[PDB]
Amino acid sequence: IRMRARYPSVVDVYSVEQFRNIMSEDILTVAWFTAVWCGPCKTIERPMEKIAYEFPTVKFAKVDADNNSEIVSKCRVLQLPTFIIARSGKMLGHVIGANPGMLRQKLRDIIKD
Repeated sequence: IRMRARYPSVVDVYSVEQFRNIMSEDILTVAWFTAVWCGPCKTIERPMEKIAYEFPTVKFAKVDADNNSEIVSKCRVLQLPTFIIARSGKMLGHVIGANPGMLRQKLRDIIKD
């Protein structure tokens, strides 16, 4: 289930357990690793808001790297921003760096097929 009556936008991730529960759900999900004082991360904020609006069947889970360092380590995230795509606990792909167009293309192709 997802929350009803919600503007399509990120869910903020605050714990290792919450992250596991999120990524284990049967919902196509994108974990978005980011940090406040990161230049490339800031550039893609608005593009990401548009992606969340345009893909309302996808959940976008924002993981701040400075506050969730154990999630960063579990997922072997090496640079920011990074996107990891999953559904029902299964790894479906990743996009490295400030590449929202590649993320959009990857989501389109997962949904199509």
